[PDB]
Amino acid sequence: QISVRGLAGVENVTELKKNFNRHLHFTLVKDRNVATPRDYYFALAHTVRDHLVGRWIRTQQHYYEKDPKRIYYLSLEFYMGRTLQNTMVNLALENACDEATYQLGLDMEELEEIEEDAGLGNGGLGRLAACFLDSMATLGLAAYGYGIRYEFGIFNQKICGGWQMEEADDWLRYGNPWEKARPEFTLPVHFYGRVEHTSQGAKWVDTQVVLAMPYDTPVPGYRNNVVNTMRLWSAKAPNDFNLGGYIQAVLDRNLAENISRVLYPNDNFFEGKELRLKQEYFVVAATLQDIIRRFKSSTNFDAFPDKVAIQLNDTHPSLAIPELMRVLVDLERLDWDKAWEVTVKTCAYTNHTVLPEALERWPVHLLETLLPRHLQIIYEINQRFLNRVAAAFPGDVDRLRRMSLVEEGAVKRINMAHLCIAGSHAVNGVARIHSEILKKTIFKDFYELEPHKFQNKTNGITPRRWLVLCNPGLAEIIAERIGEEYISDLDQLRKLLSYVDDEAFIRDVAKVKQENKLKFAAYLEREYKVHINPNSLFDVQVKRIHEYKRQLLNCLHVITLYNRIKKEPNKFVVPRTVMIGGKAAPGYHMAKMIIKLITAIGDVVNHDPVVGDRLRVIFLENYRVSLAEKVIPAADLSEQISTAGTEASGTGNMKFMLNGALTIGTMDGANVEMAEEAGEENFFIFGMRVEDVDRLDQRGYNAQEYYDRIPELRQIIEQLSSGFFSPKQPDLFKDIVNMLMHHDRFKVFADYEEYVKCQERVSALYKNPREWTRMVIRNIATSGKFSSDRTIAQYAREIWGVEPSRQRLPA
Amino acid sequence: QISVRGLAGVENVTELKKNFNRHLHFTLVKDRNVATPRDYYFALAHTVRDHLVGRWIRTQQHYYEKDPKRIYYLSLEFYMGRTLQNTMVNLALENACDEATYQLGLDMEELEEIEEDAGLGNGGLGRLAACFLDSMATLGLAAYGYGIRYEFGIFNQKICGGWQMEEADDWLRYGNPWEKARPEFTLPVHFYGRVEHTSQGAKWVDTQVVLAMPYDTPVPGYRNNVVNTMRLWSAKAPNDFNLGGYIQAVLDRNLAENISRVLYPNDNFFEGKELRLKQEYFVVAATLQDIIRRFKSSTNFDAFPDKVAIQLNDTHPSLAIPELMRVLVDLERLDWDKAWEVTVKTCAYTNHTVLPEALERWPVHLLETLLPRHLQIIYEINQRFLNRVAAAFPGDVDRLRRMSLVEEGAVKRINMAHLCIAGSHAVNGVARIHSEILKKTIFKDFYELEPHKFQNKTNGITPRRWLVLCNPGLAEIIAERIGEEYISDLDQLRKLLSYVDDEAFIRDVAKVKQENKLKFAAYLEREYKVHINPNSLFDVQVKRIHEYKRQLLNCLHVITLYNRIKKEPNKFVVPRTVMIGGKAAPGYHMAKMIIKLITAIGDVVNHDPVVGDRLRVIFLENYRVSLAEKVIPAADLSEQISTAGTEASGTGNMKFMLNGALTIGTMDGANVEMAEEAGEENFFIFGMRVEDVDRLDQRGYNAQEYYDRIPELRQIIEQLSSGFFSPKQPDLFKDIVNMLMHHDRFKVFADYEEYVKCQERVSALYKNPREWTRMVIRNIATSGKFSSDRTIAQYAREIWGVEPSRQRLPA
Ligand SMILES: Cc1ccc(/C=N/NC(=S)N[C@@H]2O[C@H](CO)[C@@H](O)[C@H](O)[C@H]2O)cc1
Ligand SMILES: Cc1ccc(/C=N/NC(=S)N[C@@H]2O[C@H](CO)[C@@H](O)[C@H](O)[C@H]2O)cc1
Ligand SMILES: Cc1ccc(/C=N/NC(=S)N[C@@H]2O[C@H](CO)[C@@H](O)[C@H](O)[C@H]2O)cc1
Ligand SMILES: Cc1ccc(/C=N/NC(=S)N[C@@H]2O[C@H](CO)[C@@H](O)[C@H](O)[C@H]2O)cc1
Repeated sequence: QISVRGLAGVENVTELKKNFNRHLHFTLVKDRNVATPRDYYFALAHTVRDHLVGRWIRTQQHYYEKDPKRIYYLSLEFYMGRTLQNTMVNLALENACDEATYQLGLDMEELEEIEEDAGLGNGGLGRLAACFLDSMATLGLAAYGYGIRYEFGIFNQKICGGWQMEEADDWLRYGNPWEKARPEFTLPVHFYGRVEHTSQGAKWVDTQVVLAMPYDTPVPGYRNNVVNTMRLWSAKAPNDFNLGGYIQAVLDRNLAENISRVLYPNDNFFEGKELRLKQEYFVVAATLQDIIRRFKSSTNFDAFPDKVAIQLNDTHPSLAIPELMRVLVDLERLDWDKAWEVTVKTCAYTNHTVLPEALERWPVHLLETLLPRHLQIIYEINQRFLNRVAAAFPGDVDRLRRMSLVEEGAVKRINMAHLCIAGSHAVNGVARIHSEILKKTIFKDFYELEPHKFQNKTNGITPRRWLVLCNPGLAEIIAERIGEEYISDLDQLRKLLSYVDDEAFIRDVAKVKQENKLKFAAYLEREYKVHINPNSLFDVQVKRIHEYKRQLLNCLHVITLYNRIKKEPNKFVVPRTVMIGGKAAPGYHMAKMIIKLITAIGDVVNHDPVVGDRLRVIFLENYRVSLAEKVIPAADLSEQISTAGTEASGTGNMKFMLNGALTIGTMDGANVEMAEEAGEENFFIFGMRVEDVDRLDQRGYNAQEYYDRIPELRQIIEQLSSGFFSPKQPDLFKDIVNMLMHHDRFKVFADYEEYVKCQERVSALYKNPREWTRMVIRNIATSGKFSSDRTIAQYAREIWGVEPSRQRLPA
Repeated sequence: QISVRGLAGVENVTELKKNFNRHLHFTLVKDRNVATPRDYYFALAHTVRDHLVGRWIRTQQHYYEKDPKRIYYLSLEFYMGRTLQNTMVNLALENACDEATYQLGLDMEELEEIEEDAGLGNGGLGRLAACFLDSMATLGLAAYGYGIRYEFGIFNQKICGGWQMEEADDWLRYGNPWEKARPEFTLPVHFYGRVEHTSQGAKWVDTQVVLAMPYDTPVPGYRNNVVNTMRLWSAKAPNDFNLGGYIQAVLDRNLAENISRVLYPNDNFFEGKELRLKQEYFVVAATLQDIIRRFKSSTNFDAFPDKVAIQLNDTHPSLAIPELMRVLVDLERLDWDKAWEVTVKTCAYTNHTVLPEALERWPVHLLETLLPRHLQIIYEINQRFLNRVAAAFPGDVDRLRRMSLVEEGAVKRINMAHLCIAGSHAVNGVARIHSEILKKTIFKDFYELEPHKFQNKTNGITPRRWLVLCNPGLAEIIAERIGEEYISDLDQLRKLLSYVDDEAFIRDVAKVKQENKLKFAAYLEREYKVHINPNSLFDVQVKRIHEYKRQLLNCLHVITLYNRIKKEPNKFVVPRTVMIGGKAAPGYHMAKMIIKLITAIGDVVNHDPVVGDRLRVIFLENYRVSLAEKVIPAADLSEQISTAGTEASGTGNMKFMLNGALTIGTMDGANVEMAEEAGEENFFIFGMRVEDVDRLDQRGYNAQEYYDRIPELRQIIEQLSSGFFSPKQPDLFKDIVNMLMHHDRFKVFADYEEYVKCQERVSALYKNPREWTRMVIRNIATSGKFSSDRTIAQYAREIWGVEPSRQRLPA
């Protein structure tokens, strides 16, 4: 149908159809009379995956022959979403499969909806890993993602009576067509035990052994025939494990296999839970053995850093540092200083937050029991590091206690971030302002000691998933004017600037959005039975529920608009559909209250006859990658409204910019760079800058001051307190009111006036469709910087020491 | 190479080779440079299984079109063993695959050794189910095996320091190429809850739900293009299950899934363990819903028994009876009497033992908690049944308490065997003598009430696995003389009687055995590092370790031969290799001692220089179906020496007879029929008959009497007591001696003299190879009756009311 989706040649269509029927018969053991829709999806998935195998085998063979430096991306999260369409896109098979399935009498889009998301991540950090893998494959890097194959990914969110309910994401139930178990590469991982010191150095003995079994998933590059590997470890009990008593022993195998059972969803508050530590060590131990095995299959560890880069995705795999030391020192018998040199040059650390409650600080007593040798190595790293600090800053005793990897206190803890900085040759934040905040505040001491380690690598998103796949209409009208090269060279979108006054292009951009909004309005009626006005402004905030992300500020605005309507019902207002979506971490009480507030607001607003269809508030249930692919192209306004200094980068922001939504946001995270690229005139910037927040903290934030001086804010609070939004439970929202009035870390009230005013300027612009669209064009045209291809090229050159290559491997 | 293994046509070999390379590439994601031996096995398994699919789909389609009466074989055990060779045999693909793999540079036999046994059974009852499935497919019956897909089958046995060690049989670790998950047929199974009585009858409410997910495994008939289904249920938690607390809730899903985790290996002693009851109900509930679903997809349950037979393989699925009643009464609203009529006519029960400690007698309090509605139905069945007994035998109050399904006592129990008899139109034992023992003793009261219910169906073994597959040499020399028809018509083996004096045939039979013995002697050196004389008599006893099976009696004989040698070292004795193998139930202390005794005897005997290679005692580790396929063809003497009245049938006995071993045995179980078929002159029968045992029990068995009157027996006991076989632990075997002397239920000493004497007659015959072989020929020629095809044809005609058919389905 559309050009960017590839050729539907006669020979290819015929072959796809025959292979589809082959798989239906031989793989699914079905014929057309008994086939379920799920069978059809699997026949298609198997048909498509067949095209990956030659490329996958030869990509890996290529790396063995050429022996390039290998990139190991260690993450506990890979938020992959669905794989079928992505694979077709990157293989140029989409139109062909569409045709082939059409001739077979099937709707491919309906088949695509059957695939479960690989929801092996929580939010931004997990999706970043996924975008990165895609960019690394597209840029021809010898890169491997390493993580855990969770049996249960992020929970499915259900909303019952306005409340979030979690249910197990049993994503593997029907089997995953995209993975290949690799049992011959099964590796033992050790836990507990004790350290014996001999003449021949330390020995870690009496350990419990869990097996790590790898599963390989293909990561296809964009039309370059490169297929990289994502290797996820699953926990398996050894067969002599725990071996009435016989039965129990077999049942207790579950204990060892619990390690890979479930993704921790608490992206808000670090919990020192032992199972989480086991998961962190599990992925690190298995991965490092696999890395070293591959390194040897080419004595001399001097060349290790020339052949290996390990990227630590936050501190979650920080145990890579003492684990590498452990292997190098205890098993390979390198001296400490040489092992350390190798380690530092091998590892790099990416920080993804400044919220102190999110920092990993593992209780010493836990490491003592679980990983006794690692604790010893950590103490040793700390001593030698603190000797360096003492020498560089003689007499600065407070610097010593601030920089220590060991924090003294009630429970002694290890600061994993301090471990990562000490053990890495590079440390980067994920947006310019965030990287600066690291240098100036939380890692200031470390920056003063080793300024050369600190870098910025502004986040990006893959334009394959986040444009071509989810927004083919927009990709097509762009390709019509500038060709297809921009898909793997997003900077080329700048060429669209000379179309800002092009009437046809303005008409096309606005029509694509309208079509996207219509399709999403339909999706909402079909799957959720809710009726929205597609001519309204689509005002969307989708992201995990956090106080810092200030879904609450959006709530206050919603209520203001509602109250203004109720005050002057016969005044014209630009109609809005306000959509808020996102999961709350199950133990985050405030976030669950916020969700309930949102639904409670919807309950009042969506049923007020006076409101009509001028204002609708919808909570988007079960926000996840596949839902983002639908809602983002349909959005007009992107809410990026975190308190300045709190969102390290954001990536949702970039997805919206790429897909033709205007952004209302604070100068926070990557918003700053987005506004700089587009020009501030084409952005709706409001609120305190970082400096204003700091000034406020010095004086002391008094929420009452705002409540006393803003009558519209007072009314809202009074309505919240008195039970206007919870008639049967008048005090339901007292926690929220209390927090807002007395202990708001994120200064919701401080930005309220400016936000509302800025929101009026949004409504004003939307009244003028032509000028709205010209501003949109100016955003899309400048979103090039935010391609993860750019981010990855920067990592490759500035951190990993490898050159990207856009060259095809032979097909 | 050999004719019975099929044609190796040019077109087939070429196609097998190309499909093998296709699977290696596309399915295993490998090329020849990186392929492991396990990859080669899987490529072959996938290549072969491709040939099953058309036949499987059309067999099932056929049943839907023709709508024949369906046979449901309910078992908690299906001891399938390996599937690859069996499939090739039944599809006539063996020579072709052998050729194809040979040209690819692979040894197919080496590939076959990689396949794990499906060890979903303990011993005879589980193997019976497997042979039966094979015969039902071969006889063109619309038959389904239903059971549980255990994650862990029978434990792998390791022998450490002469002691049995169990390890988990993780048979699914690499994936099972022979199964197809059928998630669309997932069914809920209910546990716990309570019964509400309404106006509209009883209601079972507030239950916990476990999901039952079916996996289908093909059961190919012998060259008739029929492929039946074995459907095994796996336990899955529902997604709202149990839904810090979030993490635990996800982890607790294991509790529900524990149901299908592991096969209970306690074939010796009924344990009223709740998990076992859950497994029994699980397979019954899921199966019955599946049966009823299939019945409806053709209101009128009158025709249910015309369309459905359910065979209960022992009492383990006895809950089928009250479950059928429950569905019919509570869910379909049939009146009791009509539901009962339907139930009785639908169900038949096969008893597999008379050992009272093996009978299922479930504590009432367990049924109360787990299955409250079923208990109520059982009480109701009992009342109406006992009303029938009272009416037929007025005043016989003791009959009433003996026949009750409820046993009063300390804990009230339900006698599941009594439930099965009451709820079934037919009850059968598994050998003529066993069926008679049921009528005369343990079910006498029931036989007097309903004599028409009691039948015999003498056990059988499939000649496909147990001749063609494991003994191709013997199958071939037989086919050379009489053609190939006997493979699915084993009675034709009688034709071999006219070859008893045929010199060429005598030479061939003896040569096949010699080749088999050589191959097995090699197998023992290669995989276990033990060196045996292939010219010795192969004296084998392989079967689960039980006191009743009297491995101990064999032990006494072994020691007698050893002592006689030591007494007169320079006298000629026919050399023997004595092989004993079998697993002990992990909690069966005596059985574990017996294994230790056997190894301890081996330790002494195998290292006595005076003995030489005249006597060797070897414990065959990890006896299982795939090992039986090796050892049985190599055996000369089959030890079938259970105390008369204790082995219901035996089937190992039939395997040995078919494969050219002579049998030393008691008149017990099917031995009686084997001796009758072959003629007693061609059998080594010894020991007490059933009547002699009964006489002994009346007087009282005094083991001392034998110890006092048999000096050779005294010496053995003294040696056992004094530490001759355990020098470092002199009292190690005091339990055995004590049991033998004071509490031997199985009268080991009573048969000792006759056994030893009979064993001399065996040695005498073996001295004359020509006459040994002529007797062997006379056994093989009369083993026809013991084909499970005969057994199944009897079930079909006399119990299920269906005609077998040897006709091909179109290919
Ligand atoms: C891209 C690509 C290409 C080929 C393959 C081949 N895959 N080949 C096998 S046999 N895949 C297996 O299939 C099962 C699916 O039910 C999984 O449960 C199992 O984990 C997986 O290893 C996998 C991925
Ligand atoms: C269990 C657990 C513990 C901690 C976490 C942390 N999760 N941390 C995230 S999702 N960090 C996010 O990373 C993105 C990518 O750089 C940024 O754009 C975004 O600003 C930042 O908040 C998640 C789960
Ligand atoms: C005889 C026959 C013919 C075709 C098939 C087709 N089978 N097709 C699939 S996708 N089989 C799956 O394969 C996985 C193996 O790794 C299993 O883990 C899984 O349980 C099984 O359902 C199965 C049996
Ligand atoms: C957990 C558990 C509980 C009970 C059992 C019972 N297992 N019961 C067996 S294996 N019964 C056997 O059945 C064969 C087939 O008819 C007969 O030839 C044989 O004589 C008989 O002993 C097995 C496991």
